Amino acid sequence: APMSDVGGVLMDKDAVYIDIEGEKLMTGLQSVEQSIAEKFDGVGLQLFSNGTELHEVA
Amino acid sequence: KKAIDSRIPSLIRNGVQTKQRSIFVIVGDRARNQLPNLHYLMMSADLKMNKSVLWAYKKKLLGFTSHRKKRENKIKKEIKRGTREVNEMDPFESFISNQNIRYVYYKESEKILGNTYGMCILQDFEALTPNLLARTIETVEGGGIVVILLKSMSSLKQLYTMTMDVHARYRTEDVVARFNERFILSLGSNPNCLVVDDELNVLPLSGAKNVKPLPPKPPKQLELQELKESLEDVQPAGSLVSLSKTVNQAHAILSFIDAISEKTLNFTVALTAGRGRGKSAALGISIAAAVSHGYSNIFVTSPSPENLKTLFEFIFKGFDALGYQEHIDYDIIQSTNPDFNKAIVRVDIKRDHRQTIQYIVPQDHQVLGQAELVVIDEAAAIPLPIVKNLLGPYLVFMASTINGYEGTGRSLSLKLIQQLRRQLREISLDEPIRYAPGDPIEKWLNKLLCLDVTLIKNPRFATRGTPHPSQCNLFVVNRDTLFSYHPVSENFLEKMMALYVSSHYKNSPNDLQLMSDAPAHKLFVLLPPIDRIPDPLCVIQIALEGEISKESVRNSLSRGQRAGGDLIPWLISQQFQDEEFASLSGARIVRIATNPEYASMGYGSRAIELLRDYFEGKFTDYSIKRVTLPPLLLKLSEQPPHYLHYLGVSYGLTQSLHKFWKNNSFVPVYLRQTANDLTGEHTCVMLNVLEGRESNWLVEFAKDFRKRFLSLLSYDFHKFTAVQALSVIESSKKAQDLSDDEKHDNKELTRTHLDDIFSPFDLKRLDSYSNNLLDYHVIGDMIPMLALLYFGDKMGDSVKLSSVQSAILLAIGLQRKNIDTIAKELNLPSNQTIAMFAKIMRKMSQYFRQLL
RNA sequence: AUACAGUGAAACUGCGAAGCUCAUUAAAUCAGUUAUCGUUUAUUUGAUAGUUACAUGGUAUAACUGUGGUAA
RNA sequence: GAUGAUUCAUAAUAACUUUUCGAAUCGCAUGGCCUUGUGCUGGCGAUGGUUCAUUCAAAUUUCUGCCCUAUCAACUUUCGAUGGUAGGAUAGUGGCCUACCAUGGUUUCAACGGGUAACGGAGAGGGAGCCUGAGAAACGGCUACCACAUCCAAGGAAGGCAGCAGGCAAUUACCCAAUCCUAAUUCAGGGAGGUAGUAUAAAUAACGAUACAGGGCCCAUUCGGGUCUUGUAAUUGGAAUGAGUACAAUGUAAAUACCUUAACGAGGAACAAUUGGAGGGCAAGUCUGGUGCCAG
Repeated sequence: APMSDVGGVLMDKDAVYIDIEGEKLMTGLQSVEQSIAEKFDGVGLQLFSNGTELHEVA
Repeated sequence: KKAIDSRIPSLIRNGVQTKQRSIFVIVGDRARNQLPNLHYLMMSADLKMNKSVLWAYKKKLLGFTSHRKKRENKIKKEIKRGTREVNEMDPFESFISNQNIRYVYYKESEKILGNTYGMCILQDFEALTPNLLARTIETVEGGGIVVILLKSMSSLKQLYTMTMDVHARYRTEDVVARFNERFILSLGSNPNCLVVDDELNVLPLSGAKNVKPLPPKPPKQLELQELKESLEDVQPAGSLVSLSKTVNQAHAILSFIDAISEKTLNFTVALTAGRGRGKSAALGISIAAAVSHGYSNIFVTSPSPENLKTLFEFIFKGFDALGYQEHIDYDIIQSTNPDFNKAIVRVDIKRDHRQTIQYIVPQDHQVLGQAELVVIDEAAAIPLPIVKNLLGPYLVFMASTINGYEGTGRSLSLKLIQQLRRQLREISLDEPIRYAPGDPIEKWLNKLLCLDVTLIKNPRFATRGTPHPSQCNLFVVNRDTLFSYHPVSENFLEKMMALYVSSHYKNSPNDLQLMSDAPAHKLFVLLPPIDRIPDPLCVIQIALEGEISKESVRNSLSRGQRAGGDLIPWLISQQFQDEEFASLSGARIVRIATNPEYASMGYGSRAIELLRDYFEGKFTDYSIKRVTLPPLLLKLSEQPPHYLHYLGVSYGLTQSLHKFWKNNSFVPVYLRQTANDLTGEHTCVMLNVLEGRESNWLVEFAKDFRKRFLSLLSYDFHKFTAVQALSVIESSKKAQDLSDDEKHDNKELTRTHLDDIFSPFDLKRLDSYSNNLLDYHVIGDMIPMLALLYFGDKMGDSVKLSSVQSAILLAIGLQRKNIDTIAKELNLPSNQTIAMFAKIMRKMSQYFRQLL
């Protein structure tokens, strides 16, 4: 049944409507702002023990 | 009625429209309940998608059973008890009931390789291993969806620490699990990976953060429909080309048809492709084409007939396209051998003229003299000498997999091409047949597993010249840093696996796990002299095996599962039963990799030499924070070495490697009689003792091995050339030279001992042939004993021979070869070989007279 | 209730489990009767056995506890 | 001793037995004694046990018992047919079976065979074998086959539905109370069983008052003749009650139903039964034919 809700899923237009300490982590995870790739940009590695931090490969 | 965030549907529709895949990482105990809703969204997007679902699990299913009768009984009991209503099913139960779900254990992933599924589900994240990620992801259909259920509680903390900071890694109370901690961060990089909770809310760790719905709707299909339409009238090409799924796959068939039309029996056609690109479909169609063309004796060879089930299946489909009809036009013969599991061995075809397709084992190349066409499927898995024998005066079709199954290193394919440079025709299949080209997930899977990594020639070395060996310096690679994705690390990681894959014969996908999680393994790199990412020249993988690993093993038995094994201590223990060797701490060089272009320049030998110095002490916390990154490489002086008693190597015995280890002062201790099926090559363990530590036991092992090798040379090592056998003998004899002690020494033959082994009647025969009063066949009984004493050194200093003559005497005595056989191997005339031998025993006859 | 003692899941014992649809058969079905000194017989009823012991063993296990295989 | 009748009952002797049985069990009460030791001695039951009789049955078994029949005259020994002896099986007798022996047995007094309004005994997918029990060759179970057919990860597992009930479509819901049946039993159960579900007599009306009109009807092919309280397509008044709307009790395992029984319930009593037939008549209406104004 396309228009009718089958199981718990109902589809209208382009939007879909469905019926529905670890909890603290999930909410903390939900509230993250920076993307990993954006956090990825900031991080530098040391190639050697006393070498400079190299961020992006040339 | 809670609206999903618009990102989840848009990604699904975008993937279906673009025929691109998508990953979903569901975190939560109710993760299973979302899967029915996700699947409804796929079928709603497009009804043409495959409805079969792949379920993968380790041992147990999450709260349900795959048996239909067990559930309905449980349902019926629940209804009878009144716990559940008569007709009330939850969506999750309805999902499993109606759809086609295939339940597969992680161990048995070989079964799912062929089948096509619309959707793949991975139950357990902790048990994820690289082959299971390469294998299962490839079995989805384009526009399909992969779901990983991150339900384990400990993983959720691992997720949390990554999101709060990329630097610190959560670590529980010896397996460190970097690959799984490495598995998470790449999912963020992927544009088509979305991580979601059990309430269908988007976690921001995902790369798919800015996904937007694409407008409603490919060039490759246009180039394919036009090609098929143009060839419809041209049978048998039209019907067979119609079976083609991609532009490149059709071209491969056409090139095969051209080879079939040319009728030249000195022609070899090479197909190189990745797994899942449709090679076996291409070969099966062409075999139907040759069979329609008029070829009578068609041959097929592969490591096992079972792998050919796909190839035969597409032959029958090409047969169906060409009007071939079963039990009228052709007959199918299945194997009677239980090992082959009723695999198709022969197909007999009868219209026009009697034509036969038959399977032949790669070893049996003699029957191929009458062959008009041989198709070698998965030539990468067949030994190089055997495929050479399979290149006879007939049409050859060869298919080799690059990064598929175990396959082979890319350079090995290149070496084969260089040998072919017989006319050579090369065909490459790059377009996949299962999904849209350039899918992010395949690129994601390749970067994670580094399957597609390629070695690159660096101009910088050429401008500055090759570094002289003494200038280079070995550096310890910190594994924590290497598997962290800092973008310099990956390019450094890729360069290592680029050298890793190319050099040695066979490398499994699960290897990328092995050096990652296992503690005993350590990485060493022969970096160029420092003066940009440093580019490796030689990489060594060590495994610490001995008393050191016992503590880890005892911990391993405590949890209830034993991990890995100490191969050398077990190998040495079973053969000789020396308790002390197991106690001795030692290291095994799992693999030494050098650039094939820069081979023979001594980079590998020096790395072993500098490695030997480091563990000898001649050069005398970097762990990550456990819930800023330490240096990628660590100098030898900076980390103390562990106390070791020996350095061990295990490798397939070949002349080049044996000389390489022979020059590095290693001593052989064991050789496997049973040749490895994939290589046809005998595994050898060869050992070196460091200075300042006892060396007697190596000498005792070497002496036993020589008596081992001499006697066993007849059983299964007759195939080895006489020269190769001598090098094994001499390398062990170097071990005696290592020991300056005279406590153990050979004994000279006594007169009483001589009388027992040979009667006086024999000594008359020994004398007469020297006088030339006998035929050689009479003294045949004497030869094997004569070889044992000489290589056993019973005659001593008095009798000595040349390397060529030792090869001759070694072989008739112990390889057991006939003299004329020796003539070919040594490139000597048969008469000269006999004349040289007659001189050998004249010395020996003179020697026995002297003692008498 | 200082063996337990009320009730009591599970398990071991004891008793009992003995409408339909096809075909068709003349005193071989069946009905009446006689005999069983030629016979078996749960159960009901009544009779009926003077020919370590202040109590033997696991030569015993279920239910039960715990460890696993299997699509089942 | 018993019967009409016995080698029947019973008793004894000599042995035999994969020699049986002759309470190592449970509930309630704590009496009588004394030799104060918890010493001796004990009341009512349950569950067990040998044999006999009795009872519930069963298996063989005597004689009798309405169709037409010869256009059904021989049948039987046809892998026992008639009988004897010995054995095997059998709760047991017994050609029930087996070894030897004799050729017998029914029949024109109707053997044997045939037909029949002789509904006037079998199986549980099909044949074979086996297991329990006092009682079965079990609508139970097991094995081998012969086919059917289900599922599966294709390595195996399991079924008797090859059923039942329907159409050419609702068999369901409530109970062991009433009569009975089985059990460690008063108490628990029984789709045994019970309860419920889905051609016949009435009503649509009965009774008065007033007003206004002269016509109503019968018979007669014919012409006409015969006879008197009639019509309303008028107004009006007070009574009765049934279907329905339903408060109850009763009823019953409960419940439906039945019987009985408070209140309400009629003028268009619209609280509005049908069916068929025979005649009319009407237009600034329509069609057709003719000798105005006609005829169809």
